Amino acid sequence: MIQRTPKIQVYSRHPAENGKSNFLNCYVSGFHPSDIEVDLLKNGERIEKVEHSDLSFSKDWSFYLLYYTEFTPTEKDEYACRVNHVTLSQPKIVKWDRDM
Amino acid sequence: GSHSMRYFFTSVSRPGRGEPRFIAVGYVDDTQFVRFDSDAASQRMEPRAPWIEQEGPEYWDGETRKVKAHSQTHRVDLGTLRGYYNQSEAGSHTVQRMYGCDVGSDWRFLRGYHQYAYDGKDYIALKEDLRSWTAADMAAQTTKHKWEAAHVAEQLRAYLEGTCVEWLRRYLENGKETLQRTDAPKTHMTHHAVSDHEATLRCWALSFYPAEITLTWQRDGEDQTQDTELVETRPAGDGTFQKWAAVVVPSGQEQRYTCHVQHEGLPKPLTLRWE
Amino acid sequence: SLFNTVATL
Repeated sequence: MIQRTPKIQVYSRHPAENGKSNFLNCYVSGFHPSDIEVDLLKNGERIEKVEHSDLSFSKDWSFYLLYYTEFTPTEKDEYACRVNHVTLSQPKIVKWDRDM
Repeated sequence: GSHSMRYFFTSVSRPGRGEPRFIAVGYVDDTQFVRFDSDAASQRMEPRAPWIEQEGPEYWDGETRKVKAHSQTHRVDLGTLRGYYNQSEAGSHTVQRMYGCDVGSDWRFLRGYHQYAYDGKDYIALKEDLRSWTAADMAAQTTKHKWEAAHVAEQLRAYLEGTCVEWLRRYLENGKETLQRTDAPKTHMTHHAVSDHEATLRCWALSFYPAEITLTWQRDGEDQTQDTELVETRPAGDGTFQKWAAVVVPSGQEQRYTCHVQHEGLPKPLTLRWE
Repeated sequence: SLFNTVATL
């Protein structure tokens, strides 16, 4: 059966400003089936309090979800999203870049 | 302008792990306003926009009753489709359903939709005439027969042309602050040297609504489609959207390039340049 | 407001 790989974007709600409160986002989209594991990471470690949007889908039937958590960026803290899905042989890790 | 209301339903079988997972969501345009999750404690339809919180218990009890019925339908459907496709009891499968209505800038009915997918592909869909059915394959032709004999399309047509659009207009008025609004993109550009002889120009659109936007780069006025990195439009989390488009430019040629932004919230399309 | 759904596939 159909299996489509998630597109993954990791980004902040607001333009990042060090020491200013914000939300870290990981948007996954274009995937099928809907079972997906998404973690937000701080310095390589799983952030505990992460929420997500209600599962929905596009006209082509592929699913999308937004995972998000409060965060205050600093100069040195590194963030990433780690995604697993049936289409991925190993978890896919995308690093947060404040200009992407 | 034009508006739409859409409901989306997903059910996923969980053999050996209880009843199928069912999730329903409702949107007006690009704004979610209700949800139901089978696995949540409340077992009720729940508000997800502030303007719908004003509807009374009679609305919420009614939506809860109807959404449970949508859930039941999918539970039956999963078993039916498993049968039709001769599939085993072990595997997890997905049924999706979408329906809704469009109104034009006059707020009058424009178009209706009602569509089903099994395991990620079209199963059966109501045609645009709201009177006939498109069956994706041999199994769906059986459903089509059943539905034609039960006059299912007639009942859907009456909803899509009537109550769908009446409720859409009600929501537009009750959520006027949220729904009849546009948030124009806030734009900027960044420049980042990727080597001694190339630089990335990134053209940003932030905090816009609705999601529809066109972001393009030109070089000497010529479209740079095949040379532009364009990310999918993405939700900010606060009801607004973001997007960017980037070109790698030879260092020294920055002035040849223009970024063009088209969005309903703009008074005129924008042209941005790095100096 | 949701459709009053009745039919199954």
